[PDB]
Amino acid sequence: VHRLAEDFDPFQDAYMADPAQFVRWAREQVPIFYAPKLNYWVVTRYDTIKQIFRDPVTFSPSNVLQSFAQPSAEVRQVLERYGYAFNRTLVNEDEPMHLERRRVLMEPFASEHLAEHEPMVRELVRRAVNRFIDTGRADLVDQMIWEVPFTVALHFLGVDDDDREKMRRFAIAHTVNAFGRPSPEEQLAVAETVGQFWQFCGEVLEKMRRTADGPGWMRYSIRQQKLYPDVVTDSYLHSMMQAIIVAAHETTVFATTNALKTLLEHETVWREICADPSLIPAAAEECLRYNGPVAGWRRRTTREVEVEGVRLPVGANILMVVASANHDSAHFDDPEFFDIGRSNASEHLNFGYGAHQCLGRNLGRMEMQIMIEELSRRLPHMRLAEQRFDYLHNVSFRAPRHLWVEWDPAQNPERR
Ligand code: HEM
Repeated sequence: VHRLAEDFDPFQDAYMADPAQFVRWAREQVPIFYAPKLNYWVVTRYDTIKQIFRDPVTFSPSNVLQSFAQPSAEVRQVLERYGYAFNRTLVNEDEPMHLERRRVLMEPFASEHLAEHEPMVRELVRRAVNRFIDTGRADLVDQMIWEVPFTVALHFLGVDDDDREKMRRFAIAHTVNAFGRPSPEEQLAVAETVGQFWQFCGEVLEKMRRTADGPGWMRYSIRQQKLYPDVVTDSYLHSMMQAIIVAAHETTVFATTNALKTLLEHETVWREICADPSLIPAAAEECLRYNGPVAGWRRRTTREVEVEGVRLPVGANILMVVASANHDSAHFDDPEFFDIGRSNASEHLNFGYGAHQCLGRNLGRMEMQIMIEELSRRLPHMRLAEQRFDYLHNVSFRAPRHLWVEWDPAQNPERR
Protein backbone atom coordinates (compact mmCIF):
# COMPACT_ATOMS: atom_id res chain seq x y z
CA VAL A 1 0.00 0.00 0.00
CA HIS A 2 2.98 2.27 0.67
CA ARG A 3 4.38 1.23 -2.71
CA LEU A 4 1.13 2.19 -4.43
CA ALA A 5 1.31 5.69 -2.97
CA GLU A 6 4.98 6.12 -3.88
CA ASP A 7 4.42 4.83 -7.43
CA PHE A 8 1.16 6.74 -8.02
CA ASP A 9 1.27 8.26 -11.50
CA PRO A 10 -1.97 9.39 -13.18
CA PHE A 11 -0.27 9.93 -16.56
CA GLN A 12 -1.11 6.48 -17.87
CA ASP A 13 -3.99 4.78 -19.64
CA ALA A 14 -5.29 2.96 -16.54
CA TYR A 15 -5.94 6.20 -14.64
CA MET A 16 -7.65 7.81 -17.64
CA ALA A 17 -9.78 4.81 -18.62
CA ASP A 18 -10.99 3.79 -15.13
CA PRO A 19 -9.61 6.08 -12.41
CA ALA A 20 -12.17 4.84 -9.87
CA GLN A 21 -10.77 1.32 -10.21
CA PHE A 22 -7.21 2.64 -10.43
CA VAL A 23 -7.38 4.15 -6.91
CA ARG A 24 -9.90 1.73 -5.37
CA TRP A 25 -7.12 0.57 -3.03
CA ALA A 26 -6.95 4.11 -1.62
CA ARG A 27 -10.70 4.71 -1.50
CA GLU A 28 -11.08 1.55 0.57
CA GLN A 29 -8.05 1.78 2.91
CA VAL A 30 -5.94 4.94 2.31
CA PRO A 31 -8.22 8.02 2.15
CA ILE A 32 -5.22 10.36 1.83
CA PHE A 33 -1.72 9.66 0.58
CA TYR A 34 1.23 11.66 -0.71
CA ALA A 35 2.24 11.07 -4.34
CA PRO A 36 5.95 11.98 -4.65
CA LYS A 37 5.96 11.83 -8.45
CA LEU A 38 3.43 14.69 -8.39
CA ASN A 39 4.18 16.46 -5.11
CA TYR A 40 0.41 16.13 -4.60
CA TRP A 41 -1.68 14.73 -1.79
CA VAL A 42 -4.41 12.48 -3.20
CA VAL A 43 -7.90 11.99 -1.78
CA THR A 44 -10.37 9.50 -3.14
CA ARG A 45 -13.53 9.41 -0.99
CA TYR A 46 -16.80 11.25 -1.53
CA ASP A 47 -17.01 12.73 1.96
CA THR A 48 -13.37 13.88 1.91
CA ILE A 49 -13.69 15.52 -1.48
CA LYS A 50 -16.92 17.25 -0.44
CA GLN A 51 -15.13 18.57 2.65
CA ILE A 52 -12.38 20.14 0.56
CA PHE A 53 -14.78 21.63 -2.01
CA ARG A 54 -16.89 23.12 0.78
CA ASP A 55 -14.20 25.56 2.03
CA PRO A 56 -12.95 27.83 -0.78
CA VAL A 57 -10.74 29.92 1.52
CA THR A 58 -8.71 27.12 3.10
CA PHE A 59 -8.67 25.06 -0.11
CA SER A 60 -7.90 27.47 -2.94
CA PRO A 61 -8.62 26.63 -6.59
CA SER A 62 -5.42 28.42 -7.62
CA ASN A 63 -3.86 25.24 -9.10
CA VAL A 64 -6.94 24.05 -11.04
CA LEU A 65 -5.40 25.04 -14.40
CA GLN A 66 -1.70 24.50 -13.55
CA SER A 67 0.11 22.28 -16.05
CA PHE A 68 2.69 19.67 -15.05
CA ALA A 69 5.15 20.75 -17.74
CA GLN A 70 8.12 22.86 -16.73
CA PRO A 71 7.51 26.57 -17.38
CA SER A 72 8.28 27.84 -20.88
CA ALA A 73 9.85 31.24 -21.47
CA GLU A 74 8.83 31.26 -25.14
CA VAL A 75 5.21 30.79 -24.02
CA ARG A 76 5.35 34.02 -21.99
CA GLN A 77 7.16 36.04 -24.67
CA VAL A 78 4.42 35.00 -27.11
CA LEU A 79 1.58 35.85 -24.72
CA GLU A 80 3.17 39.17 -23.79
CA ARG A 81 3.50 40.05 -27.49
CA TYR A 82 -0.30 39.78 -27.76
CA GLY A 83 -0.93 41.73 -24.56
CA TYR A 84 -2.29 38.70 -22.69
CA ALA A 85 -3.50 39.64 -19.20
CA PHE A 86 -2.74 36.38 -17.33
CA ASN A 87 -6.03 36.82 -15.46
CA ARG A 88 -7.42 34.19 -13.12
CA THR A 89 -11.12 33.81 -13.85
CA LEU A 90 -13.88 32.36 -11.71
CA VAL A 91 -12.82 28.70 -11.90
CA ASN A 92 -9.36 29.25 -10.36
CA GLU A 93 -10.04 32.59 -8.64
CA ASP A 94 -9.70 33.16 -4.89
CA GLU A 95 -12.04 34.67 -2.35
CA PRO A 96 -13.21 37.29 -1.61
CA MET A 97 -13.38 38.59 -5.18
CA HIS A 98 -14.46 35.27 -6.75
CA LEU A 99 -17.84 35.11 -5.02
CA GLU A 100 -18.37 38.85 -5.55
CA ARG A 101 -17.80 38.48 -9.30
CA ARG A 102 -19.87 35.29 -9.45
CA ARG A 103 -22.69 37.24 -7.79
CA VAL A 104 -22.46 39.98 -10.41
CA LEU A 105 -22.07 37.71 -13.47
CA MET A 106 -24.13 34.58 -12.80
CA GLU A 107 -27.62 35.72 -13.80
CA PRO A 108 -27.59 34.64 -17.51
CA PHE A 109 -26.71 31.12 -16.33
CA ALA A 110 -30.09 30.82 -14.59
CA SER A 111 -32.24 27.95 -15.84
CA GLU A 112 -35.10 30.29 -16.80
CA HIS A 113 -32.78 31.44 -19.61
CA LEU A 114 -32.14 27.88 -20.88
CA ALA A 115 -35.23 27.79 -23.10
CA GLU A 116 -33.73 30.79 -24.90
CA HIS A 117 -30.86 28.56 -26.08
CA GLU A 118 -32.60 25.20 -26.61
CA PRO A 119 -33.81 25.86 -30.20
CA MET A 120 -30.32 26.85 -31.35
CA VAL A 121 -28.89 23.74 -29.69
CA ARG A 122 -31.50 21.45 -31.28
CA GLU A 123 -30.88 23.03 -34.68
CA LEU A 124 -27.10 22.67 -34.36
CA VAL A 125 -27.42 19.00 -33.43
CA ARG A 126 -29.87 18.27 -36.24
CA ARG A 127 -27.62 19.85 -38.88
CA ALA A 128 -24.60 17.99 -37.51
CA VAL A 129 -26.30 14.58 -37.74
CA ASN A 130 -27.57 15.43 -41.25
CA ARG A 131 -23.95 15.65 -42.40
CA PHE A 132 -23.18 11.97 -41.66
CA ILE A 133 -26.48 10.09 -41.14
CA ASP A 134 -26.40 8.61 -44.65
CA THR A 135 -22.81 7.32 -44.49
CA GLY A 136 -23.11 4.30 -42.17
CA ARG A 137 -19.91 4.94 -40.19
CA ALA A 138 -18.98 8.08 -38.29
CA ASP A 139 -16.67 9.28 -35.53
CA LEU A 140 -19.17 10.97 -33.22
CA VAL A 141 -16.42 13.16 -31.73
CA ASP A 142 -14.88 14.65 -34.87
CA GLN A 143 -18.15 14.63 -36.81
CA MET A 144 -20.46 16.18 -34.21
CA ILE A 145 -19.62 16.23 -30.52
CA TRP A 146 -16.38 18.27 -30.67
CA GLU A 147 -17.84 21.30 -32.43
CA VAL A 148 -21.37 21.60 -30.99
CA PRO A 149 -20.45 22.82 -27.47
CA PHE A 150 -17.93 25.30 -28.90
CA THR A 151 -20.59 26.92 -31.09
CA VAL A 152 -23.14 26.77 -28.27
CA ALA A 153 -20.67 28.59 -26.02
CA LEU A 154 -20.29 31.31 -28.66
CA HIS A 155 -24.07 31.74 -28.77
CA PHE A 156 -24.25 31.89 -24.98
CA LEU A 157 -21.59 34.62 -25.12
CA GLY A 158 -23.56 36.50 -27.78
CA VAL A 159 -20.96 36.31 -30.55
CA ASP A 160 -22.43 37.60 -33.81
CA ASP A 161 -22.76 35.42 -36.91
CA ASP A 162 -19.70 36.74 -38.75
CA ASP A 163 -17.39 36.45 -35.75
CA ARG A 164 -18.47 32.89 -34.93
CA GLU A 165 -17.17 31.84 -38.35
CA LYS A 166 -13.79 33.52 -37.92
CA MET A 167 -13.49 31.79 -34.51
CA ARG A 168 -13.72 28.19 -35.77
CA ARG A 169 -9.93 27.90 -35.83
CA PHE A 170 -9.72 28.77 -32.11
CA ALA A 171 -11.64 25.64 -31.02
CA ILE A 172 -8.42 23.87 -30.01
CA ALA A 173 -7.88 21.37 -27.18
CA HIS A 174 -6.73 22.84 -23.86
CA THR A 175 -6.94 19.71 -21.67
CA VAL A 176 -3.32 18.58 -21.86
CA ASN A 177 -2.09 22.18 -21.72
CA ALA A 178 -4.00 22.97 -18.50
CA PHE A 179 -4.10 19.56 -16.76
CA GLY A 180 -1.36 17.44 -18.34
CA ARG A 181 2.29 17.47 -19.38
CA PRO A 182 2.52 19.06 -22.83
CA SER A 183 5.76 18.99 -24.73
CA PRO A 184 7.58 22.30 -25.27
CA GLU A 185 6.29 22.31 -28.84
CA GLU A 186 2.68 21.78 -27.72
CA GLN A 187 3.01 24.54 -25.12
CA LEU A 188 4.20 27.01 -27.75
CA ALA A 189 1.55 26.03 -30.31
CA VAL A 190 -1.25 26.50 -27.78
CA ALA A 191 0.25 29.77 -26.54
CA GLU A 192 0.30 31.21 -30.06
CA THR A 193 -3.33 30.28 -30.69
CA VAL A 194 -4.35 31.69 -27.29
CA GLY A 195 -2.54 34.93 -28.05
CA GLN A 196 -4.26 35.21 -31.42
CA PHE A 197 -7.60 34.41 -29.79
CA TRP A 198 -7.00 37.06 -27.12
CA GLN A 199 -6.34 39.56 -29.91
CA PHE A 200 -9.54 38.51 -31.71
CA CYS A 201 -11.70 38.62 -28.58
CA GLY A 202 -10.46 42.14 -27.84
CA GLU A 203 -12.00 43.29 -31.12
CA VAL A 204 -15.20 41.35 -30.42
CA LEU A 205 -15.41 42.98 -27.00
CA GLU A 206 -15.12 46.52 -28.41
CA LYS A 207 -17.88 45.75 -30.92
CA MET A 208 -20.10 44.29 -28.20
CA ARG A 209 -19.69 47.54 -26.25
CA ARG A 210 -21.25 49.30 -29.26
CA THR A 211 -24.38 47.14 -28.83
CA ALA A 212 -24.36 46.71 -25.05
CA ASP A 213 -28.12 46.06 -24.84
CA GLY A 214 -28.02 43.07 -27.19
CA PRO A 215 -28.14 39.43 -26.15
CA GLY A 216 -25.58 37.20 -24.53
CA TRP A 217 -23.38 36.96 -21.46
CA MET A 218 -20.69 39.34 -22.74
CA ARG A 219 -23.15 42.19 -23.24
CA TYR A 220 -24.79 41.45 -19.89
CA SER A 221 -21.40 41.72 -18.19
CA ILE A 222 -20.57 44.96 -20.01
CA ARG A 223 -23.76 46.37 -18.52
CA GLN A 224 -22.82 45.04 -15.07
CA GLN A 225 -19.40 46.68 -15.37
CA LYS A 226 -21.16 50.04 -15.75
CA LEU A 227 -22.85 49.35 -12.41
CA TYR A 228 -19.87 47.77 -10.59
CA PRO A 229 -16.73 49.23 -12.21
CA ASP A 230 -14.57 48.24 -9.23
CA VAL A 231 -15.61 44.56 -9.50
CA VAL A 232 -15.36 43.92 -13.26
CA THR A 233 -12.20 45.25 -14.90
CA ASP A 234 -11.67 45.46 -18.65
CA SER A 235 -8.98 42.77 -18.45
CA TYR A 236 -11.30 40.44 -16.51
CA LEU A 237 -14.08 40.92 -19.10
CA HIS A 238 -11.59 40.29 -21.89
CA SER A 239 -10.38 37.13 -20.14
CA MET A 240 -13.89 35.77 -19.54
CA MET A 241 -14.69 35.16 -23.22
CA GLN A 242 -11.94 32.54 -23.45
CA ALA A 243 -12.53 31.32 -19.89
CA ILE A 244 -16.20 30.57 -20.59
CA ILE A 245 -15.39 28.85 -23.89
CA VAL A 246 -12.79 26.60 -22.28
CA ALA A 247 -15.13 25.89 -19.37
CA ALA A 248 -17.97 25.06 -21.77
CA HIS A 249 -16.33 23.23 -24.65
CA GLU A 250 -14.26 20.12 -23.87
CA THR A 251 -16.12 19.44 -20.61
CA THR A 252 -19.37 18.99 -22.54
CA VAL A 253 -17.50 17.15 -25.32
CA PHE A 254 -16.09 14.59 -22.89
CA ALA A 255 -19.34 14.28 -20.95
CA THR A 256 -21.33 13.54 -24.10
CA THR A 257 -18.70 11.21 -25.60
CA ASN A 258 -18.64 9.15 -22.38
CA ALA A 259 -22.44 9.11 -22.11
CA LEU A 260 -22.89 7.74 -25.64
CA LYS A 261 -20.17 5.16 -25.03
CA THR A 262 -21.82 4.00 -21.80
CA LEU A 263 -25.32 3.90 -23.30
CA LEU A 264 -24.19 1.95 -26.37
CA GLU A 265 -22.16 -0.44 -24.18
CA HIS A 266 -25.23 -1.08 -21.98
CA GLU A 267 -27.51 -2.02 -24.84
CA THR A 268 -30.50 -2.79 -22.62
CA VAL A 269 -30.40 0.84 -21.46
CA TRP A 270 -29.96 2.19 -24.99
CA ARG A 271 -33.04 0.09 -25.78
CA GLU A 272 -34.98 1.74 -22.92
CA ILE A 273 -34.13 5.31 -23.87
CA CYS A 274 -34.87 4.67 -27.55
CA ALA A 275 -38.35 3.49 -26.51
CA ASP A 276 -38.85 6.23 -23.89
CA PRO A 277 -36.90 9.45 -24.57
CA SER A 278 -38.29 10.92 -21.32
CA LEU A 279 -35.67 8.78 -19.52
CA ILE A 280 -32.81 10.74 -21.13
CA PRO A 281 -32.25 13.45 -18.46
CA ALA A 282 -32.06 10.78 -15.75
CA ALA A 283 -29.87 8.61 -17.97
CA ALA A 284 -27.47 11.48 -18.72
CA GLU A 285 -27.17 12.16 -15.01
CA GLU A 286 -26.18 8.56 -14.23
CA CYS A 287 -23.76 8.66 -17.17
CA LEU A 288 -22.08 11.60 -15.43
CA ARG A 289 -21.87 9.64 -12.16
CA TYR A 290 -20.84 6.28 -13.61
CA ASN A 291 -18.64 7.41 -16.52
CA GLY A 292 -18.21 11.13 -16.01
CA PRO A 293 -15.72 13.44 -17.70
CA VAL A 294 -13.96 14.54 -14.50
CA ALA A 295 -11.32 12.08 -13.32
CA GLY A 296 -9.89 14.61 -10.89
CA TRP A 297 -9.99 18.20 -9.72
CA ARG A 298 -7.48 20.17 -7.68
CA ARG A 299 -7.15 22.48 -4.70
CA ARG A 300 -4.18 24.05 -2.87
CA THR A 301 -4.16 24.70 0.88
CA THR A 302 -3.73 28.28 2.11
CA ARG A 303 -3.14 27.29 5.75
CA GLU A 304 -2.23 24.20 7.70
CA VAL A 305 -5.32 22.00 7.90
CA GLU A 306 -6.20 18.44 8.86
CA VAL A 307 -7.56 16.17 6.13
CA GLU A 308 -8.27 12.54 7.04
CA GLY A 309 -6.14 12.96 10.16
CA VAL A 310 -3.07 14.29 8.30
CA ARG A 311 -2.02 17.90 8.88
CA LEU A 312 -1.24 19.38 5.49
CA PRO A 313 1.30 22.22 5.25
CA VAL A 314 0.55 25.59 3.73
CA GLY A 315 0.57 25.50 -0.06
CA ALA A 316 -0.01 21.76 -0.31
CA ASN A 317 -1.33 20.49 -3.64
CA ILE A 318 -4.41 18.25 -3.49
CA LEU A 319 -5.70 15.98 -6.24
CA MET A 320 -9.35 15.10 -5.65
CA VAL A 321 -10.16 11.95 -7.63
CA VAL A 322 -13.73 12.96 -8.40
CA ALA A 323 -14.30 9.76 -10.40
CA SER A 324 -13.47 7.72 -7.30
CA ALA A 325 -15.95 9.74 -5.25
CA ASN A 326 -18.61 9.06 -7.89
CA HIS A 327 -17.94 5.32 -7.43
CA ASP A 328 -17.70 5.51 -3.62
CA SER A 329 -19.81 2.74 -2.07
CA ALA A 330 -19.93 4.84 1.11
CA HIS A 331 -22.22 7.28 -0.74
CA PHE A 332 -23.48 5.38 -3.82
CA ASP A 333 -25.17 2.01 -3.29
CA ASP A 334 -23.81 -0.64 -5.66
CA PRO A 335 -21.59 1.97 -7.38
CA GLU A 336 -20.51 -0.22 -10.30
CA PHE A 337 -24.17 -0.70 -11.32
CA PHE A 338 -25.11 1.61 -14.21
CA ASP A 339 -28.61 2.48 -13.02
CA ILE A 340 -30.42 5.30 -14.85
CA GLY A 341 -33.10 5.11 -12.16
CA ARG A 342 -30.58 5.90 -9.43
CA SER A 343 -32.35 8.48 -7.27
CA ASN A 344 -29.19 10.35 -6.18
CA ALA A 345 -27.26 10.23 -9.48
CA SER A 346 -27.27 14.05 -9.50
CA GLU A 347 -25.14 14.08 -6.33
CA HIS A 348 -22.14 13.19 -8.49
CA LEU A 349 -19.27 15.67 -8.33
CA ASN A 350 -18.50 16.33 -12.00
CA PHE A 351 -19.83 19.89 -11.55
CA GLY A 352 -18.04 20.39 -8.24
CA TYR A 353 -19.85 21.46 -5.08
CA GLY A 354 -19.95 24.71 -3.13
CA ALA A 355 -18.59 28.14 -4.00
CA HIS A 356 -17.29 27.28 -7.50
CA GLN A 357 -20.04 24.81 -8.49
CA CYS A 358 -20.35 24.79 -12.27
CA LEU A 359 -22.34 27.81 -13.42
CA GLY A 360 -23.20 26.27 -16.79
CA ARG A 361 -24.00 22.74 -15.65
CA ASN A 362 -27.63 22.92 -16.77
CA LEU A 363 -26.57 24.13 -20.20
CA GLY A 364 -24.08 21.27 -20.23
CA ARG A 365 -26.87 18.89 -19.21
CA MET A 366 -29.13 20.22 -21.97
CA GLU A 367 -26.44 19.74 -24.61
CA MET A 368 -25.82 16.13 -23.50
CA GLN A 369 -29.53 15.36 -23.51
CA ILE A 370 -30.25 16.94 -26.91
CA MET A 371 -27.34 15.10 -28.53
CA ILE A 372 -28.42 11.80 -26.94
CA GLU A 373 -32.03 12.39 -27.98
CA GLU A 374 -31.12 13.21 -31.58
CA LEU A 375 -28.97 10.09 -31.93
CA SER A 376 -31.41 7.77 -30.16
CA ARG A 377 -34.31 9.03 -32.28
CA ARG A 378 -32.52 9.01 -35.64
CA LEU A 379 -29.86 6.29 -35.18
CA PRO A 380 -31.42 3.84 -32.69
CA HIS A 381 -29.80 1.07 -34.75
CA MET A 382 -26.21 2.31 -34.59
CA ARG A 383 -23.64 0.42 -32.55
CA LEU A 384 -20.08 0.97 -31.42
CA ALA A 385 -17.54 -0.18 -33.95
CA GLU A 386 -14.72 -2.44 -32.89
CA GLN A 387 -12.02 0.03 -31.92
CA ARG A 388 -9.30 1.03 -29.50
CA PHE A 389 -10.22 3.90 -27.18
CA ASP A 390 -7.45 6.45 -26.55
CA TYR A 391 -7.40 8.95 -23.68
CA LEU A 392 -5.24 12.06 -23.48
CA HIS A 393 -3.10 11.82 -20.34
CA ASN A 394 -3.93 14.50 -17.77
CA VAL A 395 -5.13 14.58 -14.19
CA SER A 396 -8.63 16.05 -14.67
CA PHE A 397 -10.62 15.19 -17.82
CA ARG A 398 -11.24 11.77 -19.37
CA ALA A 399 -12.97 10.68 -22.56
CA PRO A 400 -12.08 8.65 -25.65
CA ARG A 401 -10.57 10.92 -28.27
CA HIS A 402 -12.80 9.24 -30.87
CA LEU A 403 -16.02 7.24 -30.80
CA TRP A 404 -16.70 5.24 -33.95
CA VAL A 405 -20.23 4.03 -34.55
CA GLU A 406 -21.77 2.16 -37.47
CA TRP A 407 -25.27 1.57 -38.81
CA ASP A 408 -27.22 0.54 -41.91
CA PRO A 409 -28.46 3.80 -43.50
CA ALA A 410 -31.26 1.95 -45.33
CA GLN A 411 -32.75 1.13 -41.91
CA ASN A 412 -32.60 4.76 -40.72
CA PRO A 413 -35.99 5.42 -39.04
CA GLU A 414 -36.50 8.55 -41.14
CA ARG A 415 -36.50 6.31 -44.23
CA ARG A 416 -39.34 4.09 -43.00
C1 HEM B 1 -20.83 18.50 -18.64
C2 HEM B 1 -20.37 19.74 -18.83
C3 HEM B 1 -19.49 20.47 -17.77
C4 HEM B 1 -18.75 19.96 -16.78
C5 HEM B 1 -18.54 18.47 -16.43
C6 HEM B 1 -18.15 21.08 -16.07
C7 HEM B 1 -17.30 21.02 -14.99
C8 HEM B 1 -17.00 22.07 -14.15
C9 HEM B 1 -16.23 21.98 -12.92
C10 HEM B 1 -15.61 20.68 -12.37
C11 HEM B 1 -16.16 23.21 -12.39
C12 HEM B 1 -15.45 23.61 -11.08
C13 HEM B 1 -16.30 23.11 -9.92
C14 HEM B 1 -15.81 23.62 -8.59
O1 HEM B 1 -14.63 24.06 -8.48
O2 HEM B 1 -16.61 23.58 -7.61
C15 HEM B 1 -16.89 24.13 -13.27
C16 HEM B 1 -17.06 25.48 -13.09
C17 HEM B 1 -17.51 26.38 -14.05
N1 HEM B 1 -18.21 26.05 -15.19
FE1 HEM B 1 -18.45 24.13 -15.90
N2 HEM B 1 -18.56 22.25 -16.67
C18 HEM B 1 -19.39 21.91 -17.72
C19 HEM B 1 -20.01 22.79 -18.57
C20 HEM B 1 -20.01 24.16 -18.48
C21 HEM B 1 -20.66 25.05 -19.41
C22 HEM B 1 -21.46 24.60 -20.66
C23 HEM B 1 -20.39 26.30 -19.01
C24 HEM B 1 -20.88 27.62 -19.64
C25 HEM B 1 -22.01 27.66 -20.36
C26 HEM B 1 -19.61 26.24 -17.80
C27 HEM B 1 -19.16 27.31 -17.07
C28 HEM B 1 -18.48 27.22 -15.87
C29 HEM B 1 -17.95 28.32 -15.11
C30 HEM B 1 -18.03 29.82 -15.50
C31 HEM B 1 -17.36 27.82 -14.02
C32 HEM B 1 -16.66 28.62 -12.91
C33 HEM B 1 -17.60 28.74 -11.72
C34 HEM B 1 -16.88 29.36 -10.56
O3 HEM B 1 -15.68 29.08 -10.36
O4 HEM B 1 -17.52 30.14 -9.82
N3 HEM B 1 -19.39 24.91 -17.51
N4 HEM B 1 -17.38 23.39 -14.32
